[PDB]
Amino acid sequence: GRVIRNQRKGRGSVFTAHTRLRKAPAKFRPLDYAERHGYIRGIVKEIIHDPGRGAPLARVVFRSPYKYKQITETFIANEGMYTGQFIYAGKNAALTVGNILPLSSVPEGTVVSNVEEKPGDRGALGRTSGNYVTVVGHNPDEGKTRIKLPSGAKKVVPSSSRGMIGIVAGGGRTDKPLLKASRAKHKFAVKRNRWPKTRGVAMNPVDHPHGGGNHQHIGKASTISRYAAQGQKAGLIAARRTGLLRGTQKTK
Amino acid sequence: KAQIKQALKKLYDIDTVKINTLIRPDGTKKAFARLTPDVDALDIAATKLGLV
Amino acid sequence: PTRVTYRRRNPYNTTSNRTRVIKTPGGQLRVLHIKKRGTAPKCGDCGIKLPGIPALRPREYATISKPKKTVQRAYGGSRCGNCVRDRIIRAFLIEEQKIVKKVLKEQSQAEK
Amino acid sequence: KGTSSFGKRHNKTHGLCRRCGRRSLHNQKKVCASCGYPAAKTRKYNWSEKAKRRKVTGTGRMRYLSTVPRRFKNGFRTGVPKGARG
Amino acid sequence: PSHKTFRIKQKLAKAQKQNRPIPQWIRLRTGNTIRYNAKRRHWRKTRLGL
RNA sequence: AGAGACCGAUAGCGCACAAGUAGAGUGAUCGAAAGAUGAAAAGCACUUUGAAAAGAGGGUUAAAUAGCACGUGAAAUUGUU
RNA sequence: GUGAAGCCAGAGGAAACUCUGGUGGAGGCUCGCAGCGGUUCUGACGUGCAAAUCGAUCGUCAAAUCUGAGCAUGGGGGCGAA
RNA sequence: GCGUGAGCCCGGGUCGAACGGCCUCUAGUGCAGAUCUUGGUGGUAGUAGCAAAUACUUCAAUGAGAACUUGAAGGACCGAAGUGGGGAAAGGUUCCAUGUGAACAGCGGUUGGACAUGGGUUAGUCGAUCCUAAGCCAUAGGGAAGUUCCGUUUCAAAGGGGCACUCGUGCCCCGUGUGGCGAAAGGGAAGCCGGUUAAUAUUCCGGCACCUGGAUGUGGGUUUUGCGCGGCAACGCAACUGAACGCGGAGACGACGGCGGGGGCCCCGGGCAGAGUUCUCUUUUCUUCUUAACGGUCUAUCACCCUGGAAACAGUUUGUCUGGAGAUAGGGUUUAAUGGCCGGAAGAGCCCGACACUUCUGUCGGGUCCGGUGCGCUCUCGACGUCCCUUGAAAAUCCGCGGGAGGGAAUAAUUCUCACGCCAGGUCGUACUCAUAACCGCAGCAGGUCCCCAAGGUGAACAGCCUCUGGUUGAUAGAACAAUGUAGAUAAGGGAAGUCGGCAAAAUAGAUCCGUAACUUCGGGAAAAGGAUUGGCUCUAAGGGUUGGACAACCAACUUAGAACUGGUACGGACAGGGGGAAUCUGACUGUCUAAUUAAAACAUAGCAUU
RNA sequence: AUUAACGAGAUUCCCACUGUCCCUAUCUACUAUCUAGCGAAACCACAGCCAAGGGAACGGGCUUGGCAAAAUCAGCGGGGAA
RNA sequence: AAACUUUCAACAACGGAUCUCUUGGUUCUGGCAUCGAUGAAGAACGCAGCGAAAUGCGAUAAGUAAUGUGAAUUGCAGAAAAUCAUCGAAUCUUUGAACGCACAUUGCGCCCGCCGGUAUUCCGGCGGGCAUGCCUGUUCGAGCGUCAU
Ligand SMILES: [Mg+2]
Ligand SMILES: [Mg+2]
Ligand SMILES: [Mg+2]
Ligand SMILES: [Mg+2]
Ligand SMILES: [Mg+2]
Ligand SMILES: [Mg+2]
Ligand SMILES: [Mg+2]
Ligand SMILES: [Mg+2]
Ligand SMILES: [Mg+2]
Ligand SMILES: [Mg+2]
Ligand SMILES: [Mg+2]
Ligand SMILES: [Mg+2]
Ligand SMILES: [Mg+2]
Ligand SMILES: [Mg+2]
Ligand SMILES: [Mg+2]
Ligand SMILES: [Mg+2]
Ligand SMILES: [Mg+2]
Ligand SMILES: [Mg+2]
Ligand SMILES: [Mg+2]
Ligand SMILES: [Mg+2]
Ligand SMILES: [Mg+2]
Ligand SMILES: [Mg+2]
Ligand SMILES: [Mg+2]
Ligand SMILES: [Mg+2]
Ligand SMILES: [Mg+2]
Ligand SMILES: [Mg+2]
Ligand SMILES: [Mg+2]
Ligand SMILES: [Mg+2]
Ligand SMILES: [Mg+2]
Ligand SMILES: [Mg+2]
Ligand SMILES: [Mg+2]
Ligand SMILES: [Mg+2]
Ligand SMILES: [Mg+2]
Ligand SMILES: [Mg+2]
Ligand SMILES: [Mg+2]
Ligand SMILES: [Mg+2]
Ligand SMILES: [Mg+2]
Ligand SMILES: [Mg+2]
Ligand SMILES: [Mg+2]
Ligand SMILES: [Mg+2]
Ligand SMILES: [Mg+2]
Ligand SMILES: [Mg+2]
Ligand SMILES: [Mg+2]
Ligand SMILES: [Mg+2]
Ligand SMILES: [Mg+2]
Ligand SMILES: [Mg+2]
Ligand SMILES: [Mg+2]
Ligand SMILES: [Mg+2]
Ligand SMILES: [Mg+2]
Ligand SMILES: [Mg+2]
Ligand SMILES: [Mg+2]
Ligand SMILES: [Mg+2]
Ligand SMILES: [Mg+2]
Ligand SMILES: [Mg+2]
Ligand SMILES: [Mg+2]
Ligand SMILES: [Mg+2]
Ligand SMILES: [Mg+2]
Ligand SMILES: [Mg+2]
Ligand SMILES: [Mg+2]
Ligand SMILES: [Mg+2]
Ligand SMILES: [Mg+2]
Ligand SMILES: [Mg+2]
Ligand SMILES: [Mg+2]
Ligand SMILES: [Mg+2]
Ligand SMILES: [Mg+2]
Ligand SMILES: [Mg+2]
Ligand SMILES: [Mg+2]
Ligand SMILES: [Mg+2]
Ligand SMILES: [Mg+2]
Ligand SMILES: [Mg+2]
Ligand SMILES: [Mg+2]
Ligand SMILES: [Mg+2]
Ligand SMILES: [Mg+2]
Ligand SMILES: [Mg+2]
Ligand SMILES: [Mg+2]
Ligand SMILES: [Mg+2]
Ligand SMILES: [Mg+2]
Ligand SMILES: [Mg+2]
Ligand SMILES: [Mg+2]
Ligand SMILES: [Mg+2]
Ligand SMILES: [Mg+2]
Ligand SMILES: [Mg+2]
Ligand SMILES: [Mg+2]
Ligand SMILES: [Mg+2]
Ligand SMILES: [Mg+2]
Ligand SMILES: [Mg+2]
Ligand SMILES: [Mg+2]
Ligand SMILES: [Mg+2]
Ligand SMILES: [Mg+2]
Ligand SMILES: [Mg+2]
Ligand SMILES: [Mg+2]
Ligand SMILES: [Mg+2]
Ligand SMILES: [Mg+2]
Ligand SMILES: [Mg+2]
Ligand SMILES: [Mg+2]
Ligand SMILES: [Mg+2]
Ligand SMILES: [Mg+2]
Ligand SMILES: [Mg+2]
Ligand SMILES: [Mg+2]
Ligand SMILES: [Mg+2]
Ligand SMILES: [Mg+2]
Ligand SMILES: [Mg+2]
Ligand SMILES: [Mg+2]
Ligand SMILES: [Mg+2]
Ligand SMILES: [Mg+2]
Ligand SMILES: [Mg+2]
Ligand SMILES: [Mg+2]
Ligand SMILES: [Mg+2]
Ligand SMILES: [Mg+2]
Ligand SMILES: [Mg+2]
Ligand SMILES: [Mg+2]
Ligand SMILES: [Mg+2]
Ligand SMILES: [Mg+2]
Ligand SMILES: [Mg+2]
Ligand SMILES: [Mg+2]
Ligand SMILES: [Mg+2]
Ligand SMILES: [Mg+2]
Ligand SMILES: [Mg+2]
Ligand SMILES: [Mg+2]
Ligand SMILES: [Mg+2]
Ligand SMILES: [Mg+2]
Ligand SMILES: [Mg+2]
Ligand SMILES: [Mg+2]
Ligand SMILES: [Mg+2]
Ligand SMILES: [Mg+2]
Ligand SMILES: [Mg+2]
Repeated sequence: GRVIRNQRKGRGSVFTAHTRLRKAPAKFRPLDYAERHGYIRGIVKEIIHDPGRGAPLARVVFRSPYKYKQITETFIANEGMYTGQFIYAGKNAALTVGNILPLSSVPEGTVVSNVEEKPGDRGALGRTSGNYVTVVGHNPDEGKTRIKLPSGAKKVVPSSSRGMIGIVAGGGRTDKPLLKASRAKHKFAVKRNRWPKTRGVAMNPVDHPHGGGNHQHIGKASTISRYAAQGQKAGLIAARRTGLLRGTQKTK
Repeated sequence: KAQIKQALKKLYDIDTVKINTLIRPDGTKKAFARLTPDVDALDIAATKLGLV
Repeated sequence: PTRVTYRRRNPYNTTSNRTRVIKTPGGQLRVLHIKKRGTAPKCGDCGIKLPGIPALRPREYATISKPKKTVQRAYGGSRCGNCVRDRIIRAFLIEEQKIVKKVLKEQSQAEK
Repeated sequence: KGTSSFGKRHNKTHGLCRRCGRRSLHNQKKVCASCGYPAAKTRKYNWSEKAKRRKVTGTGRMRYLSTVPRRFKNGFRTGVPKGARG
Repeated sequence: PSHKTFRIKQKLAKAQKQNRPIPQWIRLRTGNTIRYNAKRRHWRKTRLGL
């Protein structure tokens, strides 16, 4: 048989993400002395649209504590942020929307965005439009913080991890139907070469495990073991259950 | 062009105002050297170049 | 109504092959290759066009005099004047507020 | 395909190689299909005896290598015949 | 094309110079066997590879 | 460098020759055909017919039915008688 | 060609929102030329003009439209609206 | 002649240098086949055929020879998405002149992209060169037995600025970076007109310019404890110091819609000069009447400034929108020439007219104008607007500013982006074709191959049809008109009875006015179904701008409506141009694929669901 | 399962329409045709009139009969198990 | 009876077999050990009085020096040896392991020196240089890695 499309995707080549129109990655400031001990003030210059990203980004200018230059950063814009707004990043920053604070100096029950998995990593969690991370609780003796992720998972991160107060802008982007093949094409044409998608059962046996046959049918259980070989993992990988979800799920 | 001008000056005491050059389809270079207005190209060709 | 041709080896309409039509003293219609239009410099604060400065290609500014390139006030170029006035008023007000805040803190928190 | 598609043939996969002179330098890869330029070693394979002998030593001028046997025969000597002008 | 590199122009020059019939006095030499230019090339017959 | 119970121009190396050449292929690569007048060019002066190519005379040679489509000159196939 | 929002005016009514003239210029809308494609004649041709062309008739034609150059993916590999 | 035979010997002819018998030895040793290999040659056979792209004809010259050479004349086609004029790729001399036997130009050939002999491509301004893009290759390192793979800033001690001596070498500051290749359509310093050759020209010649770099002058400006002046302001003026360090701008950006300005083209009127027609008519029909780069000067929407303070809200676009965050209004500033005038520049170009002449020399006269129009075509600019779960490069380079480091002779220079002036600008490409013959399809192949410019009429219209400029008249010819054909049509009466099947063909068709069902996702269906009108001529009305004094006069196109008359009862008169309806199966739709037998119900799609 | 709209998808019927047909006829151009010039290819054991018989059970050849007269042109599609 | 077809013969065509030849192959045997950063093999472009190719050569270009021989070369022309052999001295364009960085560009640089243009800085001409890995040495350095005053 052939190498299947899912296997080919990992080679790169035509499946590499598009990057020309992306200006800079969305990252916090590097964790420095000012952010560790007090706060630093930055000015929002513009709210820009980043192709391939649903959420808008905010360009924020800060002063260098050690040089005469000025530094422009690219944050994920939280909804409610505006051009000409002062934002504050640090331990002693006020608890207002757009401020970047360590989770230790944040009370329980507030939502943040671009939460660092570890301090200094400049943001990893809850960075997509309409998404946020909730600060469930604190453990000061352990120096840790329990948070709730957009997926519903519970995580524990060091209290020094930073986050931006508020909710990622971009609202309910997925609330309107795409309604058109062209609109799906435009959505993915700035992300990746993954659209359109041909069904495996419409292929031939040389091309996919779902293969051919005189009727379009999978012919064997579509749930595939977690430890199946590469080239076998087509369908529902390591599926605990299948079928329509007809009630609440114990797992979360 | 600079080498051609200097070579003409040294070899024939010829002063030029400009020199145009091309490379012919046979691979050799052809140079049109315009003399100064005070010197007559006909006399130069007759006396030094053997052209009539 | 004679028809014209490009006068250069570029045969494509590539935003750099801009041409206009002229009539020569020889009495025939011809093409003149023209450069891109000049662009007016913008304010660094509000982004509007700056009055009093010609719209040229970037290399062309190196051959005109300074008074034609700037206006005679603080931030002559690159700021629009309204922004300069806003800067002046804002700076004065922030320094005044800072002075009164420091005097108030010294008088009401260091009085003992 | 065929005649109609042959009309679109106005590009060049290969150009002239600086080392071997053949029109075998891939214009995009910048590698010669014949001599292996720009690799230091000349491309040569034992499964093509014909290709090996088309460019083995002796198929060219041998500007320097042809004079070695005479110099060896005379012992790589230096100097001039005892009694020579100069 | 009108746009040419120097190398291509030089090779075209060499081909043009080689495109000629053999001299007549060659055939009068003793032991001559050359009857005609066997490597003659025409722009309409055989394409030179650059 | 010397030899052969070897081959003798469809043979012998692909190549006895301006052969790894001419030519083909984008390319890697593929890759031919093609030797012999005569001892000596002595390679046909000159006349004539023809627009010319050529022909007919004439000449050279031991020989031109050895005339650069050249030693000999088979068969297939063809013309005349 | 059709004529989506938005806008102007006038009619009703009590309200609220009904109606009627206009304006406007949206749409993977539509007729149709070039381009792109290739349905039928199962036409021509079928030792062809052509190792896939020719004619008529057809599909689409403002956007999942057509196309150049540069560049990337190389054989059990690639690429595939399959 | 001998031998059963394979064969052997001899006679005659041709021919020109070696060869044979006998006994042994030796082998690449015996051909009708193998769709055998190479080469050569037949019948077929003077046969199939040389029939797409409308088309040739007369006279003359040339020549041995002319349908396919040339001149003139006529008749035609391409008909501005050209058979026109130029380019990109590709070709490489096919370009020009002269000559020409054979071969090639599937007929001929005096002709040729053929053959032969000689020529032809001129750049500081056009490109490459410079920059970076997707991307590729180094480096530090790390893998790999290795050819080499990753790596492109990454676990690297990776650089650039100034001062000082007779003399290069003495120091002092800054540092986070620290490669190359990659676009003849992206970015980008600068050249226009006229003329000229057989063949090049934005390259040559003449005139008139510009840019970059480097040098130092003259004038001008500013100052002398210092680095201009004016304007309320927007800002202006010929300059009018300014290190590091930093900030900003430009380069620099999508698609589409209507509107407005400008250039060019088209069209109309008058005049000038020439030409055509002129039985008759036509103050007629056609052509010419031009103005470059570079500059000076005056203007040109949007915006911005000043006064002032708006509801009885006002201003205002086709559309919108705007205003106590300051509108209308009045007055200014300013970005923006492909606008007017002037220099260039009439001296050019062009058009007429008249006098020289083997040539050498042409010479000399004149003239080269004024208006109008527009849903016109094309390019460009501007202000608005729409769409996006799509927001539509980078870098080199150039400029401004914040800052204030250094430096700056009351009788002398003056760290000047002002005027004038001086010097220089290397290298490679440049011919020609770009296609029914210059490229690729074995070829001079009805195929394929990326662009620019784009006339008149009809008409909604780069539809079809006809024409102008320009280009061709090139595709083997002559004669005849049998069958069968290919292509184009017409048929009485019937009207699908043909056939697997209405395949093929026919019928319908533009515009205006009426009228339009079931069903429906309320958007459609719909041009449903159907019906009427359409020419010519003579009139009438309406739809605008300007000025006077509610009318008059002047100016200007077209679009619509009404009436009479009239003929062939005809009029979208050619061309152009939907047949329609009642249902069933099926895929929702738009879209995509088996290049060269399958375009579909297959694939994709949005939506839904699962992991 | 249904389904408006859409379809060079498959199917049945109706109106219109017509040479699809009854049942064919006629016209035009270009061929074919004849000429000048030029000029292939496929194919080919040898060849080329039949009837029957036998035969490898369908002969051009064999057996027995019929018969049987140069050299040819345009068509033609029975045979050559072309 | 001609023509046509066929058969036979002579001559003439077509074609290149046969015979004879061979400055070529093929095989065996013997001797020898000599490429290259002092730039190889290979490639490109040029060089002759009249050459396209082959052969030879490299702007000193169908070759220069030197030695030996001893009168040619030759198709023509020309001149006062030779397209001779040998070969120890030289030249040796652009390249190429290819080396300033590149190269699909006859592209873009830096250093030293000289000669001109007013010139340490810019321009032009000329000459010589500028790759990488590693070894030895030299010199200048870094590190509280470390030793004494
Ligand atoms: Mg596999
Ligand atoms: Mg799918
Ligand atoms: Mg399938
Ligand atoms: Mg499988
Ligand atoms: Mg399985
Ligand atoms: Mg299924
Ligand atoms: Mg089953
Ligand atoms: Mg040049
Ligand atoms: Mg293509
Ligand atoms: Mg290298
Ligand atoms: Mg060689
Ligand atoms: Mg042989
Ligand atoms: Mg032979
Ligand atoms: Mg051979
Ligand atoms: Mg080839
Ligand atoms: Mg012979
Ligand atoms: Mg005789
Ligand atoms: Mg004889
Ligand atoms: Mg003889
Ligand atoms: Mg003979
Ligand atoms: Mg015979
Ligand atoms: Mg559509
Ligand atoms: Mg098409
Ligand atoms: Mg057919
Ligand atoms: Mg046929
Ligand atoms: Mg077709
Ligand atoms: Mg028809
Ligand atoms: Mg003999
Ligand atoms: Mg044998
Ligand atoms: Mg035989
Ligand atoms: Mg046999
Ligand atoms: Mg054969
Ligand atoms: Mg034959
Ligand atoms: Mg015939
Ligand atoms: Mg035919
Ligand atoms: Mg004919
Ligand atoms: Mg024709
Ligand atoms: Mg005559
Ligand atoms: Mg003709
Ligand atoms: Mg026509
Ligand atoms: Mg016409
Ligand atoms: Mg056009
Ligand atoms: Mg032309
Ligand atoms: Mg053209
Ligand atoms: Mg190219
Ligand atoms: Mg010509
Ligand atoms: Mg001639
Ligand atoms: Mg012919
Ligand atoms: Mg002939
Ligand atoms: Mg001729
Ligand atoms: Mg003649
Ligand atoms: Mg020629
Ligand atoms: Mg330029
Ligand atoms: Mg350059
Ligand atoms: Mg660079
Ligand atoms: Mg690498
Ligand atoms: Mg390593
Ligand atoms: Mg570059
Ligand atoms: Mg460009
Ligand atoms: Mg000039
Ligand atoms: Mg000039
Ligand atoms: Mg200057
Ligand atoms: Mg002064
Ligand atoms: Mg761009
Ligand atoms: Mg004008
Ligand atoms: Mg018009
Ligand atoms: Mg007029
Ligand atoms: Mg003017
Ligand atoms: Mg106002
Ligand atoms: Mg003037
Ligand atoms: Mg005058
Ligand atoms: Mg256009
Ligand atoms: Mg216009
Ligand atoms: Mg040209
Ligand atoms: Mg060709
Ligand atoms: Mg074509
Ligand atoms: Mg028209
Ligand atoms: Mg009209
Ligand atoms: Mg038209
Ligand atoms: Mg033409
Ligand atoms: Mg023909
Ligand atoms: Mg018919
Ligand atoms: Mg009838
Ligand atoms: Mg009837
Ligand atoms: Mg009926
Ligand atoms: Mg029936
Ligand atoms: Mg029936
Ligand atoms: Mg039909
Ligand atoms: Mg019809
Ligand atoms: Mg409706
Ligand atoms: Mg219906
Ligand atoms: Mg109707
Ligand atoms: Mg009427
Ligand atoms: Mg009608
Ligand atoms: Mg239609
Ligand atoms: Mg469908
Ligand atoms: Mg596709
Ligand atoms: Mg197919
Ligand atoms: Mg297939
Ligand atoms: Mg098909
Ligand atoms: Mg339906
Ligand atoms: Mg026939
Ligand atoms: Mg004939
Ligand atoms: Mg026979
Ligand atoms: Mg029988
Ligand atoms: Mg029987
Ligand atoms: Mg029988
Ligand atoms: Mg038989
Ligand atoms: Mg019998
Ligand atoms: Mg008979
Ligand atoms: Mg037949
Ligand atoms: Mg038959
Ligand atoms: Mg047979
Ligand atoms: Mg007999
Ligand atoms: Mg013969
Ligand atoms: Mg022999
Ligand atoms: Mg060398
Ligand atoms: Mg070096
Ligand atoms: Mg070195
Ligand atoms: Mg380049
Ligand atoms: Mg330099
Ligand atoms: Mg000097
Ligand atoms: Mg120098
Ligand atoms: Mg040098
Ligand atoms: Mg040292
Ligand atoms: Mg130390």
